Amino acid sequence: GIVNVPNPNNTKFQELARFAIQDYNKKQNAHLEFVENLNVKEQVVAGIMYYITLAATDDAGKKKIYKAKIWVKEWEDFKKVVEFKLV
Repeated sequence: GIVNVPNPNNTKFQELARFAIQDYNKKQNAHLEFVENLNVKEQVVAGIMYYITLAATDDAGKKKIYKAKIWVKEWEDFKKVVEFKLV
């Protein structure tokens, strides 16, 4: 079950999306820039599974909506981007 996070562009979430954009830019040799999260949803798995929908600029500063699915286990300070794409 995926459920809505009520404060999705908070502190913690903007840092979860900035980490995925940095995972992405390093692995793709790309230059996306996070602007803002638009929505966050979550599923309980072996930890939590976050479906974040966000805006990033592509260098030309052109805005695009992306979606990252990141697996995180708080307790073992584990962050892992399972997917990243355009919506």
